[PDB]
Amino acid sequence: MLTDPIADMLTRIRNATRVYKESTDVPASRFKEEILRILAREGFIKGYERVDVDGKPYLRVYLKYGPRRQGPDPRPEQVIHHIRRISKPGRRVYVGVKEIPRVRRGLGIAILSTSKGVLTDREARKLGVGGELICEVW
Amino acid sequence: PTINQLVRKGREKVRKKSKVPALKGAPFRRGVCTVVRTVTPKKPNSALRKVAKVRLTSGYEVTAYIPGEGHNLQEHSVVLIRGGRVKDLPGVRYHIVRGVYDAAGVKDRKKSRSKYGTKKPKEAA
RNA sequence: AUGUGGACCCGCCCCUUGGGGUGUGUCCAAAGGGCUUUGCCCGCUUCCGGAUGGGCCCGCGUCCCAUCAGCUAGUUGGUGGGGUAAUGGCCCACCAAGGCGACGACGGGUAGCCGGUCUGAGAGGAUGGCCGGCCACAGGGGCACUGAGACACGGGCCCCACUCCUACGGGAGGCAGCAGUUAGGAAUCUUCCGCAAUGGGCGCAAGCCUGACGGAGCGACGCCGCUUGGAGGAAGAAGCCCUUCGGGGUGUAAACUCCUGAACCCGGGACGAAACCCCCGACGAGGGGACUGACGGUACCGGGGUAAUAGCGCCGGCCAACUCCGUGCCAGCAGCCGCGGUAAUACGGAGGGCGCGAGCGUUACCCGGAUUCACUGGGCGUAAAGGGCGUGUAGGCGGCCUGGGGCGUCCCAUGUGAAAGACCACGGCUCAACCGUGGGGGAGCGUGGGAUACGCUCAGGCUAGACGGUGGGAGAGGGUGGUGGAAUUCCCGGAGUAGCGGUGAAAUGCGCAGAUACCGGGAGGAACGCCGAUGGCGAAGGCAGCCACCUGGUCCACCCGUGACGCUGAGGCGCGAAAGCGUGGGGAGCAAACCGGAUUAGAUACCCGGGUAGUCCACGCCCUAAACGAUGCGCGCUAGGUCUCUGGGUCUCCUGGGGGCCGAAGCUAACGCGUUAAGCGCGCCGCCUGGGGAGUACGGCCGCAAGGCUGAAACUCAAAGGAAUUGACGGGGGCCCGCACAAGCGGUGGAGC
RNA sequence: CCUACGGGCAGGCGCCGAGGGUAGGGCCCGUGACUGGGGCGAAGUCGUAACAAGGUAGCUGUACCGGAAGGUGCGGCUGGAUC
Ligand SMILES: NC[C@@H]1O[C@H](O[C@H]2[C@@H](O)[C@H](O[C@@H]3[C@@H](O)[C@H](N)C[C@H](N)[C@H]3O[C@H]3O[C@H](CO)[C@@H](O)[C@H](O)[C@H]3N)O[C@@H]2CO)[C@H](N)[C@@H](O)[C@@H]1O
Ligand SMILES: NC[C@@H]1O[C@H](O[C@H]2[C@@H](O)[C@H](O[C@@H]3[C@@H](O)[C@H](N)C[C@H](N)[C@H]3O[C@H]3O[C@H](CO)[C@@H](O)[C@H](O)[C@H]3N)O[C@@H]2CO)[C@H](N)[C@@H](O)[C@@H]1O
Ligand SMILES: NC[C@@H]1O[C@H](O[C@H]2[C@@H](O)[C@H](O[C@@H]3[C@@H](O)[C@H](N)C[C@H](N)[C@H]3O[C@H]3O[C@H](CO)[C@@H](O)[C@H](O)[C@H]3N)O[C@@H]2CO)[C@H](N)[C@@H](O)[C@@H]1O
Ligand SMILES: NC[C@@H]1O[C@H](O[C@H]2[C@@H](O)[C@H](O[C@@H]3[C@@H](O)[C@H](N)C[C@H](N)[C@H]3O[C@H]3O[C@H](CO)[C@@H](O)[C@H](O)[C@H]3N)O[C@@H]2CO)[C@H](N)[C@@H](O)[C@@H]1O
Ligand SMILES: [Mg+2]
Ligand SMILES: [Mg+2]
Ligand SMILES: [Mg+2]
Ligand SMILES: [Mg+2]
Ligand SMILES: [Mg+2]
Ligand SMILES: [Mg+2]
Ligand SMILES: [Mg+2]
Ligand SMILES: [Mg+2]
Ligand SMILES: [Mg+2]
Ligand SMILES: [Mg+2]
Ligand SMILES: [Mg+2]
Ligand SMILES: [Mg+2]
Ligand SMILES: [Mg+2]
Ligand SMILES: [Mg+2]
Ligand SMILES: [Mg+2]
Ligand SMILES: [Mg+2]
Ligand SMILES: [Mg+2]
Ligand SMILES: [Mg+2]
Ligand SMILES: [Mg+2]
Ligand SMILES: [Mg+2]
Ligand SMILES: [Mg+2]
Ligand SMILES: [Mg+2]
Ligand SMILES: [Mg+2]
Ligand SMILES: [Mg+2]
Ligand SMILES: [Mg+2]
Ligand SMILES: [Mg+2]
Ligand SMILES: [Mg+2]
Ligand SMILES: [Mg+2]
Ligand SMILES: [Mg+2]
Ligand SMILES: [Mg+2]
Ligand SMILES: [Mg+2]
Ligand SMILES: [Mg+2]
Ligand SMILES: [Mg+2]
Ligand SMILES: [Mg+2]
Ligand SMILES: [Mg+2]
Ligand SMILES: [Mg+2]
Ligand SMILES: [Mg+2]
Ligand SMILES: [Mg+2]
Ligand SMILES: [Mg+2]
Ligand SMILES: [Mg+2]
Ligand SMILES: [Mg+2]
Ligand SMILES: [Mg+2]
Ligand SMILES: [Mg+2]
Ligand SMILES: [Mg+2]
Ligand SMILES: [Mg+2]
Ligand SMILES: [Mg+2]
Ligand SMILES: [Mg+2]
Ligand SMILES: [Mg+2]
Ligand SMILES: [Mg+2]
Ligand SMILES: [Mg+2]
Ligand SMILES: [Mg+2]
Ligand SMILES: [Mg+2]
Ligand SMILES: [Mg+2]
Ligand SMILES: [Mg+2]
Ligand SMILES: [Mg+2]
Ligand SMILES: [Mg+2]
Ligand SMILES: [Mg+2]
Ligand SMILES: [Mg+2]
Ligand SMILES: [Mg+2]
Ligand SMILES: [Mg+2]
Ligand SMILES: [Mg+2]
Ligand SMILES: [Mg+2]
Repeated sequence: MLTDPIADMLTRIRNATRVYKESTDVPASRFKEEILRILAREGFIKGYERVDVDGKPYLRVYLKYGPRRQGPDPRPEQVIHHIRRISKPGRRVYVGVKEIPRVRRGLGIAILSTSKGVLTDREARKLGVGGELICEVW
Repeated sequence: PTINQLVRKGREKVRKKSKVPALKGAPFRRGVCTVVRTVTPKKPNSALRKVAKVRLTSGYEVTAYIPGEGHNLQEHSVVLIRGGRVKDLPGVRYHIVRGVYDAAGVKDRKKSRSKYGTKKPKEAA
């Protein structure tokens, strides 16, 4: 039935990027959109947009890579090197603000759902809150 | 296993098995020699290895190795056992400690003297 | 007797579990002593309040075995009593029929719990010794008395066991207080000094008691601090060791020269001690006064002063340190790998070297390394590991939109987290160890306030999941009944005659009671040739002549219906090849066992000839497997190409479902996998944790039995494994050579020499 | 026995009761005549099952048989080589 739509979304991204796709659709959810917003603001994706696929709500998601590279294998560096669920149906992970982790000494994000909305670690730490630790992206 | 599975079952802590009933772990146990035999090794070794079957205070009758150049042990000898298998001799899991009770320490031993239990010699010292 | 008051019953207010108040009625107090003696000091009574200490109850937390699965009859609740300071099945009478359990009851094992301690990057693991806190115990079992408080270590009673006294009637005793003795053991201290300090009991006080305590004694048992000297001092003594015979080492090390001066001797000499008490003041505040030291003639200060202890382990690799001799698979070393069989850096000694140093090694135990129980942080195609398959219970997990609640979650404030210990300052002992002061953290839990993204929940909505409807399909899916032809055996008939059969070769065997081969007829049993596939169907096992009936699944088209109705699934229940079992049929062919013949050194086999169970049917058991894709189920996501089975379309081509092959990205130890993943992700289940012992023993469950499921330990090894590499080998393959054999001609083996 | 005549004390009976006994159940250890296998130990005996088509492909559940490895039946697997 699809147990974790967020893990799904993340993985669609992980997969499309590994073959340098220009875009992926992912079935649309408000929650999903909020995570993308962060994702876009932080420059992991180009951006995203609502669309209908067989007349059903998706979110097309424009991916984004490095430049062409030199020697053998000139496949671009990836912008999303790593993207990975934390909290999951099997095992939710919640943090207080004092235990929000520093992802790759801050060269990476952690998206994070709080009662003051979905936030990155920095946004949420300055806003002084914690909550469900959704995923870490570097 | 899944998390739900760990929650239901958990992991199992691994019990470590004693190599040595000098009974209660106790670092040394005193006994009385019974047979002071010679035994041949196995595997790829050859020699005539000196051995005591020992009745212990701990209740156990066990076989122990008599280390050192040569020894002074006969059939009622009374000795301290220490643990330390011998490896070429099967079923020999303990050594006798030399220098204690009726196991005299090794004479003529200049080097590693404190194992073998032989006091400081006195010519250039 | 007095009753400030308090207690009880009844009532009434307030308050809400038995908390305050109030009104009749009843009931309850007391002790005296001392004086520097008319006014104080110590006491006594009742009441209310505080302080301290406790009892009871509750939430949460607190080890191993499920090879302990069901436990309970004061049991569970109730009404009324009793008992208590007090609640309560704490106890009792009666009533009801209850209580607990896989979220692990009941049972067994093991253990005092904690603050802490050790370890670890942390998470975690181990631990509860000193010190502090709580419990429990006082030779073993019970019991109550007294009392604010005990069911009372040095109080009482009784029973039990042991020791001592005994005039045999009876008694006495309880070091898990301080010392100390003995026994056990690898092993654990003085029958010391003192109440001077701190604390404790009684006392108006003086004081008395205090093995609490403060000290000292003994053990390198640990930690810290310090000594065994310091500066000169040779191209370099001797001795010992190497040597390529030239030289090298020990080595500034020593001898020797200055210098300092642990030990030891002389002198002074503590802090810890100001209070209790007495005097002035008032017996209060304040002031004055006197006593008091176990440690100890110690610490510490001053004068003098002697060069004055070094050991243990290691030197093959892991690991820092190499040579000569001795030794010859011996003696021995050995943590693991392994050394030793005449040149051993591995054994023993020497020299030399490395490491620590009043210590150094050993054994034992904990954590570490071990991401080797993996939460952080592992795995299951072939290495250990996917349950034989399903159905589905509990449980776990759950698509999109809106609103309510705020249980999880997050935030703020606050109470709590004692002391010690831990972290950081600054201080005290010459330092440190040890210690004083101050600061800082700190999981967890309580109370009040707030947030609402996600999780939960309540209510509402949707249609992408799921299910359903209409129409169309392919199929060895299953069950029952029927039926067809070929073949084998047997029986009858004809014709026919000397063998058939069988093997490497044979023989046993069958055949003149006429076999074999051939034709005709009949009986029966079992199995379905071509089609047939690299095919199809089923969840697995597994399913194949044809027909009919009954019946399970599943695919496509329309996009009509319901509205998250979903996934997974411990246990349960069902299915489950062959062999095997029971009862009863049946029995052609085949065929364990068995009876024979060959072969062979032997042949309890391979080959041949017989042949019973069985193989077949029905019903009932068994429940296993190389039950294999050796690959759990479900869902989403990530190039293609090619062949095939089966739907639909606008039928060159497009679009579903299924079976193969090659292969993107990617993964893999490799082999390989690769939209039919072993790729990328989520959910839920099952399983693994070195090899052998062992799928054994024990126990339980099941079974008619055979057996099946579950499943150890002792002991023992340093591997056991997987994939791939190079070879080598094959009574594997292909290609090919050589007087290798074949074709030839002459020899040797015989005789003499 | 004491009494202020209210009662108290002795004493007696009873319930509970440590422990004791008898019969039946269970559980834990010892010790054991006799018996079954197992590990380990340079150079003992019989064959040769397996590894190369191991000279009968192997392995496997099961059933029977046999000094021993094993062999045979039936069914399964390829984790069999040779075209
Ligand atoms: N072992 C192979 C199979 O694992 C299967 O399930 C597992 C796999 O599907 C998958 O595991 C993946 C693995 O596929 C793939 N090779 C990559 C990944 N490392 C693994 O993931 C797993 O392990 C990592 C840690 O290594 C975890 O962080 C992660 O959460 C966990 N899913 O997710 C499951 C997690 O164990 C089935 N159990 C069975 O088919 C078989 O056991
Ligand atoms: N509380 C005041 C004093 O504090 C001390 O606590 C402190 C000291 O014990 C200790 O501090 C000192 C440190 O300050 C000083 N700068 C260095 C010294 N190594 C530390 O000492 C500590 O550490 C070492 C090793 O860990 C050990 O000797 C021992 O654990 C302890 N002495 O750690 C704490 C913080 O510095 C005492 N433990 C305590 O008995 C005393 O009261
Ligand atoms: N072939 C018939 C079918 O087989 C199944 O089972 C039946 C038969 O197969 C089975 O065997 C029959 C038997 O009926 C009858 N009493 C004896 C007869 N010889 C048998 O005959 C059948 O089976 C055997 C098996 O090889 C053969 O003869 C042949 O294959 C077939 N005709 O016995 C069952 C009933 O007696 C199904 N039950 C049914 O569909 C149908 O009878
Ligand atoms: N190894 C334990 C088990 O039992 C047997 O193994 C034991 C005996 O069979 C085997 O015996 C062998 C023998 O077969 C072989 N042909 C001759 C050899 N001398 C024997 O050797 C045995 O005995 C000698 C004394 O004679 C010992 O020195 C030696 O340790 C041991 N290997 O040696 C084993 C010693 O344990 C089976 N081989 C095997 O099933 C299984 O591994
Ligand atoms: Mg994608
Ligand atoms: Mg908090
Ligand atoms: Mg050797
Ligand atoms: Mg009054
Ligand atoms: Mg009165
Ligand atoms: Mg009551
Ligand atoms: Mg105990
Ligand atoms: Mg660790
Ligand atoms: Mg503990
Ligand atoms: Mg007692
Ligand atoms: Mg008590
Ligand atoms: Mg006493
Ligand atoms: Mg003794
Ligand atoms: Mg005192
Ligand atoms: Mg005092
Ligand atoms: Mg000097
Ligand atoms: Mg001088
Ligand atoms: Mg070295
Ligand atoms: Mg040595
Ligand atoms: Mg030599
Ligand atoms: Mg060595
Ligand atoms: Mg040596
Ligand atoms: Mg670990
Ligand atoms: Mg893990
Ligand atoms: Mg592993
Ligand atoms: Mg395996
Ligand atoms: Mg399977
Ligand atoms: Mg299911
Ligand atoms: Mg369910
Ligand atoms: Mg949801
Ligand atoms: Mg809340
Ligand atoms: Mg504290
Ligand atoms: Mg200082
Ligand atoms: Mg709180
Ligand atoms: Mg709804
Ligand atoms: Mg005929
Ligand atoms: Mg099959
Ligand atoms: Mg519709
Ligand atoms: Mg509707
Ligand atoms: Mg069956
Ligand atoms: Mg059968
Ligand atoms: Mg039968
Ligand atoms: Mg035969
Ligand atoms: Mg035959
Ligand atoms: Mg036959
Ligand atoms: Mg496949
Ligand atoms: Mg396909
Ligand atoms: Mg492929
Ligand atoms: Mg094992
Ligand atoms: Mg291999
Ligand atoms: Mg090879
Ligand atoms: Mg020739
Ligand atoms: Mg001749
Ligand atoms: Mg009485
Ligand atoms: Mg032996
Ligand atoms: Mg064979
Ligand atoms: Mg062959
Ligand atoms: Mg063989
Ligand atoms: Mg063979
Ligand atoms: Mg078989
Ligand atoms: Mg046979
Ligand atoms: Mg077979």
